Amino acid sequence: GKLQDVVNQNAQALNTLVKQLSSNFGAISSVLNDILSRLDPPEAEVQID
Amino acid sequence: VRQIAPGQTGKIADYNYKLPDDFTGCVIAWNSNNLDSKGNYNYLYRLFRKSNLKPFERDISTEIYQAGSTPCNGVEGFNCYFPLQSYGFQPTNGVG
Amino acid sequence: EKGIYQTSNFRVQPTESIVRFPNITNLCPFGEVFNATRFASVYAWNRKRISNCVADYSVLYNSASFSTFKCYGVSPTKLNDLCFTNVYADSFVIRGDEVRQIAPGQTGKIADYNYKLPDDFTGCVIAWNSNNLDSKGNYNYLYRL
Amino acid sequence: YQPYRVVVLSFELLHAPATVCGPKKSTNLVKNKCVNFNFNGLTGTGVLTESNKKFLPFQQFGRDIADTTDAVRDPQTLEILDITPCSFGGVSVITPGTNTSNQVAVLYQDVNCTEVPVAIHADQLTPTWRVYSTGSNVFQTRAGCLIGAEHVNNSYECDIPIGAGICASYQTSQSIIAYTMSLG
Amino acid sequence: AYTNSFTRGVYYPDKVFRSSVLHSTQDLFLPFFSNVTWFHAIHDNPVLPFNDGVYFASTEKSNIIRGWIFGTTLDSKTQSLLIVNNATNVVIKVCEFQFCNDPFLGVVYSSANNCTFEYVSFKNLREFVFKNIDGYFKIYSKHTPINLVRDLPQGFSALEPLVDLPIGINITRFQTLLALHRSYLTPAYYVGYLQPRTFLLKYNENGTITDAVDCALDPLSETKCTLKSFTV
Ligand SMILES: *[C@@H]1O[C@H](CO)[C@@H](O)[C@H](O)[C@H]1NC(C)=O
Ligand SMILES: *[C@@H]1O[C@H](CO)[C@@H](O)[C@H](O)[C@H]1NC(C)=O
Ligand SMILES: *[C@@H]1O[C@H](CO)[C@@H](O)[C@H](O)[C@H]1NC(C)=O
Ligand SMILES: *[C@@H]1O[C@H](CO)[C@@H](O)[C@H](O)[C@H]1NC(C)=O
Ligand SMILES: *[C@@H]1O[C@H](CO)[C@@H](O)[C@H](O)[C@H]1NC(C)=O
Ligand SMILES: *[C@@H]1O[C@H](CO)[C@@H](O)[C@H](O)[C@H]1NC(C)=O
Repeated sequence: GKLQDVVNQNAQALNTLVKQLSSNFGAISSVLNDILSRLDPPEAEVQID
Repeated sequence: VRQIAPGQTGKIADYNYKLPDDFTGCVIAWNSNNLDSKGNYNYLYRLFRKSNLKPFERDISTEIYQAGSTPCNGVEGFNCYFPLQSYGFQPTNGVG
Repeated sequence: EKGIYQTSNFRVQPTESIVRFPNITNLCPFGEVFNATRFASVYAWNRKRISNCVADYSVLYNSASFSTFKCYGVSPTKLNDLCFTNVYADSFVIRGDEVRQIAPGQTGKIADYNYKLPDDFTGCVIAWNSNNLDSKGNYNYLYRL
Repeated sequence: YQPYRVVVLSFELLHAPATVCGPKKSTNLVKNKCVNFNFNGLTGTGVLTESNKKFLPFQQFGRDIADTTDAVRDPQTLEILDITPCSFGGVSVITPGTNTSNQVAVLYQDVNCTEVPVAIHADQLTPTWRVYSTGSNVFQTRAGCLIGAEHVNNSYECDIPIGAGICASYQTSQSIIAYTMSLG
Repeated sequence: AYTNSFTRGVYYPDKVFRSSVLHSTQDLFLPFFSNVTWFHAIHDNPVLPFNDGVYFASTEKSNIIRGWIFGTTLDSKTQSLLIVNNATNVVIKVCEFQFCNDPFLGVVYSSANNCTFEYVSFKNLREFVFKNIDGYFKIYSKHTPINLVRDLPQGFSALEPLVDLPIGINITRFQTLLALHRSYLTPAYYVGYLQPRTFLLKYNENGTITDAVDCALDPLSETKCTLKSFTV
């Protein structure tokens, strides 16, 4: 069980990192092309930031 | 006057005067219905262009616009356009 | 010094830019409206329900029967992007020299009975030129001055 | 005295559900190569491949445990394609140290050595870089594709580690070699 | 005039295929072991509300239920909605119907003008999830056999997305339409309502919702929701 916990802790941390790409953090979308297909880069710049 | 700004659209901003998005300067404007009106038919502007301007580029070319798919030459006929039309300025008109 | 050093990254670049979409298959009744055999006046109106209708605008422009096109809200090149709700069309009859008198804020001949309009109604114009069917008893139309 | 007639097109928008507009015409689909793709609005970059997955006729695309799109249905031929990423990796340079020599070898992590002169843009590079993209010194490790080193059958101690049992060193003209390491 | 559901009434919340995946969703669902009304027409069609969704289920013998009238005011002033099946096809027409006080079908009734658009497509149990969000109108359904006496069963089957509609009206109330032999004009079916919940759906090999857990049913189901697993 001590060897299994190192495998489980490392695999859980990598799943949290990939699922964090579906957050928008306050922007209008989490998809980077949908900001670049409905805004112009004066204030599409402030949503990518 | 709202088209003289960084990153604006409209036929003054797409086809006549394109400010860059990283601009450093000032834009100054004032109403001149004292002198510029009476109409006047030498204050022109462009309506048609095959691709948008880059920042700080002007263009003088009276090429007739390929707006019909079949070509025309020299003479404005069907779907042929002279790109420069004028402003109809008259002091009875409302502001705007 | 001696070692191994991770310096760059590499990446295979794309070659094509393919586009897939459903079959353009919901065609619209464009045939019994302006290729018909009976037209209207300003006295008579038809309010038509143009909906569940996704068909093209190019033959409305790129044909050899419609004369004049000048249009502010859109360029004819991209008819594909903008998609409209509540599409309305009504037919009329107007004499010859009243071409340029329907415009944003227009004060010509026909501004008071052909309903003068600002640019709240954005859209282009389509100008079919009849030369045989209108020629010679067809005085059925109505107008008020 | 012409029966003239023009019709103005309709009023304002962002107003109701299904609309009235033009066609969305399609390009032919191409497989096994890295492409940009648009399937009904879902945009990406990857390699398409016919899949051994079959799903329910109202489902359009597939997702996995971390919500990555990994399958798609073509909206004309109702076929199920796979999506894999285009090839990426690191570029590592093996040097014996500048105060000893100036010859290097390059490892390309997680590629075959036939996919290398398109992974890097070798025709768009300096001619001094095209030495390290093809040739006779080509070795396929589990660490990737090593290029610029001579694969010998001796076994020595590890000097510069590469991975999965393979090391490299500066040995006797002189060259850079690649060997399985000896345990003792 | 009241029974419970057990696990009845879960549907596919999107068009995404998944396999060997437990997935967590936050949509409008019918809560597990809730209170659903019971209307039997044996000797009963009132003007029930449409709050933010309606579950419907109605088992039959000889095809008596026809369809549903939706709308807001029911006065032939606001836009109304309608569905009628004929054993020929389906008709969904969005007119401004002149309404009566018993809109059955005869062994018929249509006062439709100023319309908008139109579309043409015991051993029974027939489920229906209606919904009107963001100006759309969605319908989910499934028909399935039974082996019981009269009650809603305790099996598991998930409902498919039948047809989405571009309606764009405001909707408040609804009413069903079923027929009877004699025409009585005066001048059997369950109803449950949907709430916002959080569910944990289990997808099998070929990709079908096989099990679900209501994450606010009881404290043991909150542990399954936190661990994202069916065994603790
Ligand atoms: C779309 O049209 C093509 C014709 O090339 C046909 O093969 C395909 O089955 C159609 N898809 C439909 C109707 O969904
Ligand atoms: C490299 O070697 C040279 C002589 O071989 C020596 O003068 C120089 O200092 C060395 N470089 C460093 C960084 O020590
Ligand atoms: C390298 O090429 C061989 C061909 O013999 C192929 O079988 C193998 O899958 C390739 N390895 C890769 C692409 O990693
Ligand atoms: C190692 O042995 C293999 C066996 O096939 C041989 O082909 C290869 O050339 C040898 N390499 C060296 C440099 O000894
Ligand atoms: C549901 O039905 C039961 C029947 O035993 C009844 O006692 C109860 O009051 C009803 N309502 C709720 C909220 O449980
Ligand atoms: C899923 O599909 C496979 C092959 O189509 C079949 O063998 C299996 O019985 C199906 N059902 C399951 C896994 O419940």
